[PDB]
Amino acid sequence: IETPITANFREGLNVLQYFISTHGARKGLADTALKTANSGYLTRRLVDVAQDLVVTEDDCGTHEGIMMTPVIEGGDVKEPLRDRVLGRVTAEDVLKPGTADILVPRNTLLHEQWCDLLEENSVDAVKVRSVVSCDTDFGVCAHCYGRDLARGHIINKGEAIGVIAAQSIGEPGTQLTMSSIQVKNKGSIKLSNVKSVVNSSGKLVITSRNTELKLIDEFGRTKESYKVPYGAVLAKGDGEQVAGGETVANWDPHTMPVITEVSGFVRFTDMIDGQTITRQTDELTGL
Amino acid sequence: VPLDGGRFATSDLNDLYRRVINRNNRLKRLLDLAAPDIIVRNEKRMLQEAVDALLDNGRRGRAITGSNKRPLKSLADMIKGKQGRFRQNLLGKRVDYSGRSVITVGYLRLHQCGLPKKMALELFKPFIYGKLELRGLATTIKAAKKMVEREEAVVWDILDEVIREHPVLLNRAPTLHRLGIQAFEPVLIEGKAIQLHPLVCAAYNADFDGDQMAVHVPLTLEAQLEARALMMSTNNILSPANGEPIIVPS
Amino acid sequence: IGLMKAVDKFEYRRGYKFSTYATWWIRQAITRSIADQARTIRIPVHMIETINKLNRISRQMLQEMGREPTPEELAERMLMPEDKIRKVLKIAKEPISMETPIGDDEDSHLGDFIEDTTLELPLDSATTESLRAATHDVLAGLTAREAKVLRMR
Amino acid sequence: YSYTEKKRIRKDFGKRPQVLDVPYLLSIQLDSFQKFIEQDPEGQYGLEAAFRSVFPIQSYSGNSELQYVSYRLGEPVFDVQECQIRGVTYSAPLRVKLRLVIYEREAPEGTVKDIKEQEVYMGEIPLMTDNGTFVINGTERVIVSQLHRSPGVFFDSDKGKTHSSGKVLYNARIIPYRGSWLDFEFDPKDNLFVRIDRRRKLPATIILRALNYTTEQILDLFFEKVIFEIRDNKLQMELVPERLRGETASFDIEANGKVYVEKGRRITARHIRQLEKDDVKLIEVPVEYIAGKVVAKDYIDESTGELICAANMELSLDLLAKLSQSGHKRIETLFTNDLDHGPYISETLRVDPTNDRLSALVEIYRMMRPGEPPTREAAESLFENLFFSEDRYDLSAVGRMKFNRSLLREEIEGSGILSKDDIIDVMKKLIDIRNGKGEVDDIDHLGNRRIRSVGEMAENQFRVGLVRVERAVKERLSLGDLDTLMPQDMINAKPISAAVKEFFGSSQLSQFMVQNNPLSEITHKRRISALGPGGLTRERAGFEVRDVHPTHYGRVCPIETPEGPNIGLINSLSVYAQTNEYGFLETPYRKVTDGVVTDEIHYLSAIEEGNYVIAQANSNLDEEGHFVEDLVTCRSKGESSLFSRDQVDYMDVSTQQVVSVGASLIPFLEHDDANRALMGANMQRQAVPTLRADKPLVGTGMERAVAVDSGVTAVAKRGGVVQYVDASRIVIKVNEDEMYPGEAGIDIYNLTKYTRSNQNTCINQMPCVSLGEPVERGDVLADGPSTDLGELALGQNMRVAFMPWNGYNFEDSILVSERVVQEDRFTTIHIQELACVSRDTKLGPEEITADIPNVGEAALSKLDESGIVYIGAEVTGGDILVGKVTPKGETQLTPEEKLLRAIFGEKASDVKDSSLRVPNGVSGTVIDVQVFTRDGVEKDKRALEIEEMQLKQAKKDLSEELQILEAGLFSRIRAVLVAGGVEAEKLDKLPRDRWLELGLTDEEKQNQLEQLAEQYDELKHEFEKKLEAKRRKITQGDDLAPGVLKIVKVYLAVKRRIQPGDKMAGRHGNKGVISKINPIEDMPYDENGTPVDIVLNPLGVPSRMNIGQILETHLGMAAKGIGDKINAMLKQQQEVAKLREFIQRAYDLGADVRQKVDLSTFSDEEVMRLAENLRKGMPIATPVFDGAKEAEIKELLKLGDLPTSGQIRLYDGRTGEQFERPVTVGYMYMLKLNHLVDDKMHARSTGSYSLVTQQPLGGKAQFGGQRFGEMEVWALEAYGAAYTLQEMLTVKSDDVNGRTKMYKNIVDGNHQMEPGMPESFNVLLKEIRSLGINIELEDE
Repeated sequence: IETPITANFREGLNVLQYFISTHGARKGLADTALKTANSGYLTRRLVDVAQDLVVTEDDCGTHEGIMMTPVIEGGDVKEPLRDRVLGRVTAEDVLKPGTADILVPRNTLLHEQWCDLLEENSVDAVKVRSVVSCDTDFGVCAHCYGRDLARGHIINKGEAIGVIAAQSIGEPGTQLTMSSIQVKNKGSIKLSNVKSVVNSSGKLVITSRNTELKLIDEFGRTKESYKVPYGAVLAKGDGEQVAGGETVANWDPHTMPVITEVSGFVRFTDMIDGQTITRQTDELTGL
Repeated sequence: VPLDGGRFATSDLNDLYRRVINRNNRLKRLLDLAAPDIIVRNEKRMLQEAVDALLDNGRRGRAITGSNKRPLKSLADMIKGKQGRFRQNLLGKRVDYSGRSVITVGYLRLHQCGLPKKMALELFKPFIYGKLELRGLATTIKAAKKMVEREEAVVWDILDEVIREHPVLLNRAPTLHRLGIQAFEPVLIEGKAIQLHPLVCAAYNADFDGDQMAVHVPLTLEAQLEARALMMSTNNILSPANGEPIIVPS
Repeated sequence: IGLMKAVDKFEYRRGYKFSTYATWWIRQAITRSIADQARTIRIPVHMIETINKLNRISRQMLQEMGREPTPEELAERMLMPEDKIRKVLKIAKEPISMETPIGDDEDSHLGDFIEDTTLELPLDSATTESLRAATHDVLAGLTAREAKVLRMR
Repeated sequence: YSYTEKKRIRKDFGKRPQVLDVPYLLSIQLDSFQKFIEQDPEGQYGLEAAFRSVFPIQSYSGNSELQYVSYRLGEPVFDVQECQIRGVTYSAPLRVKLRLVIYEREAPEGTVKDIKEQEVYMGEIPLMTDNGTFVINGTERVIVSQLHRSPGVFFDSDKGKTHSSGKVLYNARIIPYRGSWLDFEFDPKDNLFVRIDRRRKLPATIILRALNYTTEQILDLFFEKVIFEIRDNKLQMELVPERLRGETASFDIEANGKVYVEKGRRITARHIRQLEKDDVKLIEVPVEYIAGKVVAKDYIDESTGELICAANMELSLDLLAKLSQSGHKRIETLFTNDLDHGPYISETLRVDPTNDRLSALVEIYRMMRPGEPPTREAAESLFENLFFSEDRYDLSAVGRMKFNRSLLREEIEGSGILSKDDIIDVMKKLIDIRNGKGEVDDIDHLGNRRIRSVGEMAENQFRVGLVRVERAVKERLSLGDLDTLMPQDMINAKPISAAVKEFFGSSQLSQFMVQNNPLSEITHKRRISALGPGGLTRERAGFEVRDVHPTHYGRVCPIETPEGPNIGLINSLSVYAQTNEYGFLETPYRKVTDGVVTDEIHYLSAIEEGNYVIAQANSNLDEEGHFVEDLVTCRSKGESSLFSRDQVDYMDVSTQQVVSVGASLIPFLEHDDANRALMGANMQRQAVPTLRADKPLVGTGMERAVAVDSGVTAVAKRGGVVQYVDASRIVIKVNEDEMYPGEAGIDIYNLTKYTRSNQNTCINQMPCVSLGEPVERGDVLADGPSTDLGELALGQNMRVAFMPWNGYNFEDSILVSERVVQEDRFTTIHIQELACVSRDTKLGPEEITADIPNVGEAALSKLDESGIVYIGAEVTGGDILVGKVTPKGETQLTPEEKLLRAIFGEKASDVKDSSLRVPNGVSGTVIDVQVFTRDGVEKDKRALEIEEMQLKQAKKDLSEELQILEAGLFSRIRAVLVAGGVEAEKLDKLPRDRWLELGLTDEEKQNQLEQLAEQYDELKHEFEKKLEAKRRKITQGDDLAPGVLKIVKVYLAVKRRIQPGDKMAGRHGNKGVISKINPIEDMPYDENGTPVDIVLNPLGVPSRMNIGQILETHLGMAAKGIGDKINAMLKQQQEVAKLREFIQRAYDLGADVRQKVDLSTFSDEEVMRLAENLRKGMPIATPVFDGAKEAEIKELLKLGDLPTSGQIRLYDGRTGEQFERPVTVGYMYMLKLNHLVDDKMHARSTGSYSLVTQQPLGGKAQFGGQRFGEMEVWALEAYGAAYTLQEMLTVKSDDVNGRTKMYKNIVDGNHQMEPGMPESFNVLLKEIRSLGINIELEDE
């Protein structure tokens, strides 16, 4: 509604203002009164499949597991590597940015001290042991799972993981009822999987879809991630150490080009008029 | 079975069995009556329909209704669905040695819950009988029953230490996550409502506006050990979902 | 079944239409069927025909007076002692169900409000065990001959 | 003002003048039932309509028929009092007088051969109480009105249902009042289909051909014509200029001498204007422009008469050549288009396989009755009965009116049977909607919803009963006697009565009325529902039927509804809401006559409201002039805007019409969020009457109206002077201005003493008037259960401070003082009834006696020699109220018990203890013991004592009635003798008996004397007959259920106090529970010494959005300050005139308050009583949206000598120091809710067990244990305590020999557990095995 309630509770309301607010009030009551049943059904379905996930071993001695990365993509770093790996166990000999400096013999309990040691360094990716990667039959092993959250130590055998996990992810169910690229901070611009090419003005432009923009800090870890489409125009090259607040990448939201990576004469080939193409000319420019 | 008002009430399975046996013996008579084959085909059709209705009434054709024009509950309906034996009688069951009350706030310690005296003797009544027998103040069990019916001072003398060091489980429907069940050490209070330590309220997502509470008591020694070592509120500080505390003042 | 039973009883030399004779047989058959069957607790035909007569008489009485038929008033048309009508009324109890929605939804069936009045209370079992132990020890406290003769008696 | 208004005047703060008084709150029920009862020969509503809808009914041969002549309701056999005493429905008999007309075929019109006219009996109709309720089986029940989709035609659309296209599939529906529906549905391929009762879809051409419709006329009615001519050489078309709507020129359009649009070019509107200007119509077209068009007529060659081209056929050039050579130069074709005229009917004809009426009817029969072969006569008979038989189809006047209005017709009245024109117009409108011309209406618009009261359902059920009757009369007429078949013998009354009784009590809309408060009565009797028959269910409810439609303004309150699953399904009509004759909700409004707001009131319904523009009640009129602002905030077309002075057409009648009665009670409602206002209005209905009624200080002005409208108080019908007051009866002598010249004119008001409610609460009436004072018409005489001097009083009011006290108010909790418990402010009274039943078991009849085995005489000391507890004797839980023994059957004894029998010699005889016992936790006093005994069996001496007490009471009360009647009848009986000469020297001197033998005179006085003798004979033979009838009805036996001999009902009254855990609440949704009872000295107290008795958490105000409670607190403090000053000065008695001056100065504080109360018209006693009445604090009034602002309360508290801020400093009573900041201390109106603690208390150790599965039962009342639900099993197994859950589901509920051993060894001091297979698993195994699937337990 474009007519707001200009008054407040202290000054009282008009009859029509209260009537309008009753819309939102009743809708808010309605969604709460309805969707809790879907929440309960979700919890039941979740815990049904999580019946028999119980620890059977401590360590199955499996191979490497899952690579881990922060969530810097899209916007600001929301969850850093500090908390996303706190409580996990590595799957390979992770080494510091200084080569041949290893902190883990392919498995260790990443408590707060190891986390501080790694965040002091410029590490940005670690191989950690996952539940899915576990090789144990009819169960999972503790070292493939990680330390407990209720106690803080490594999980001892006997308890059930499926039921607690399903309850954990089902409890908040009732609470969740409802053209240009500008760099924000100083860093080095890196291109991920780039098919670079040089435009007519000598700048750097892109000819692929699988390229990403990365902001590398002084340490080496990426700070920001952004998406650049195919056939876009960039105002900067790769490996440029630039400050924030500059429009670096430009592309038309609608016009998708077919830009040619090579240079040479352009004669109309395979262009037969009257069978595949139509003769239309711009009525203002003529080109 | 008979009712108090001189009437009777029975399961519709009786009606289904009566119908099937009636048309079964009717077909038995018709077979040796050498009736025309049309009537035999009709009787066989209705025999099949009746047995299908018995196995699953509202499955193959029109559901066979009773005197109250309602569909009859076949034995399959008793084994499936939310109302089947699996969900409301096998997984979740009614339980004994329990009580229900209203919740209220308390000065209590973190591991203490205010249990009113009136329900205390009712819950631990078998324990009172046993302790009174061992203490020698009651010659026979029914004498102890009379004594607890008379609520003499001796029964409270027994209560003050029978409940001591004997945890009691507390539940608040609905139980969303693991923290919905908490073991507290009982403390006798002279009132009617269950007194609750305020800090645990956020754990229960419970507010003191008339919400009801359920109390259960463990019997065997293993149950008491599990309640004390695992289910005590002191053991539960951090969420299983994530390691942040749950006892933050509200 | 009534029709096929009546088939042989018909005679063309009687000079009547078949439907007239077959109607009585089929009616008697269906009345017999609704008599024996169609009731959980079977009742002999005499009582059901008497209750049908009672229903007809009650309809006739409500036709004129407009009030319910008093058993003392019903005695005038029944021409029988007033105990018999009450005995007939006692039989009119029709079993209902175990699953009538006694509350409001399909969650409170009548089958969950019936108590098993055939099991002894655990208090009774405890008292019986205590009584057994007491009898054993008190008999052990008597003379062997008296104890054994009492036990065999 | 009325005289009782002088007793206590509630100061108001309303500013805008009050133009329309609130209507009677229960008109909806009373008017609806009057429409169902009254006999209207010309109007067809109620019984007459139902009778005339079926009657007359003729036989199959037509040789006989029944004619309904008249009907009548006999007087009720029982009054409501003994109706609810005896547990019988308060009903009345029905007597219908009818005729028999008999025809014979020997004469062509031998109608006059035999006529049997007489009055027969059938059915009993429950009546309506004068309060507007029903009494069924001795219980008070109410029927809530229903809201349902109106009958008629509706159009709907689809939003994203067709995922493939995203198109909108419009559809039409014909919904009759009763009978089969009809549905027209579109398709993604643009085809029309028909559906009958949600069945599968058939093309609309089938329903078209079912009506003797040729393809030609079908496409003529559904299309226009394009004309083709052949001028012997070429093709010529008559062009309509308004048909080439921006299309593309397939060919080069020319004219007589001009060319307009070239090929492959859009036709501009300018070319259309040119074609209009030159007026050229005939244009030549090539063959290609014709290729693709469909002929609209069958064409043959008359040379041989064989078909050349059938109808609805797309022609080609060869077909055109054949037509030309056959001599047909005049052709007509369908006019197709992409935007305005789509050929949907053409494609529907293409899909249609049927070719004539017989095929269409065959397909219809196959659809309706699959498998059964059709015949030549069955199909059209079924088709006619579907929509063309009066008995099996009906639209009613409302449905016909809506159907006609939706089709733009001018007729209002019509036929309830569909015609070809109706469905054709429906299809045409649907096609127009599909094309674009028109719009699709809305479902939940209040113009498309209809309200249905009790009377309509009652008449529908009576119609059902009449149909059941006709289903047998149709055979009785054709097979019964022709001359001696008296009607009364061949009509059965059981089915109609059975159906009507089933509706009254076994239906969904009839239920036990809530009886806690008068407010609850009003809000439940004024209820709108959308459930039950013909309505929705909570599972099938989405969002469109739950939210607030903009048309709800003024018709349905948006603030009151249950907050459970049925939020949008149960509502209540507004304060001023009414009902049209068709059953639509309409509201009043004030007409605006060229900027002048006239006081005449119009009534506008939902559909017409959108046409005009309505000014809200917030504008101000300048002394019958115009508004204050040039632009005024108004509403129209379902949205708000601003409009000039002359644009507005109507004005709101009052500021309160948007909310309901229940929500209007909340003061300062406009300052609270809707969320909390909703729950506050809901919980305001859970109040429990206290020992005494306490007037709310911060009211709203609606209490004095709802109190008298609920009918629970004693209202005086006629004014007069109070003559006699007692605790139970009131007698008033009415003034001579109301004297009917024939009778006494002295009325009686018999109050009702303590009586049980439907929620086990006490009901009492106490007189609020004194001896020898006047009373007016429509004025109050005695207060109700929760009323104070004609004003509603739900709860109490007391001090309150907002200060966090030691955590005892941690989460909305309530801290309470000992003083309020000392003075019994919240003390309540509960009345329960207990039933002891004696039956005749086959082992022997049960007998009630004072002789019971194995019981102490101390318990029996409260019983008489008949075995019934004495009246007024106190009782406690566990005692015996009545001693009942049943013949014990033959029992089996073990050796030990019979060994004891031998040892001690005692023998338990054929007796079993079945005596009634007081339920545990109940301590109270016996109020009444009511015993009924079956006729035939002798009655006990206690029954004799009850009967003789009732007899003497009846005799005394009837004699009192007669003496009071004659005390006023003498004013004529004596005065007629006084007429024609007074003889006071001898008339009055002699006793009245010697007044008939006065001085003899002419024959006129002799006629007077004989008339008076007849009057005295009437007096003699009117009273004794009633006395005999009463005596014989009391001595009459009582009908009871078969198998019982006598039944004893004992009423027990329990006095209930406040316990920690009780549910306290306010009027703003701020509820909580009592945490601790606190001694007086420990409570905070001000420097004046008065301690506050209620302490509330302050943090609960801001986030809860309820600020109005703070204003209410300040207002209450100001009112109590004024009252405190009044009583303080009253103790010294300065001057009556001084009190008058102070009270006059108190009542004029508002800037433009409505009332101007003057005390100069009052007397000294009148102001003395007034001051005494408001001695405890003068009440205040506040309309919901006309509330007093902050300045008014500031001024009021300035008058009361209180701090301006409204907060004062307190001293802690524990240690005696002031708090660092002032604390808001005031007076607030607190409620007592029925959510108590003891009635929620329960604890089970070892009790009953079920039958099929032997689990412990559930429910406090039957002493069953809690359900160890399914989620806590998940939690416990998540913890890992296997043993605990093993005990929970093994040894607690489902082990017959497990729990017994557990109990035994627990008593033995050994808490060892022994497991076992659950019994509910054995029952599962046996059931699944009996199902026919093999199952075994695989042993090792």
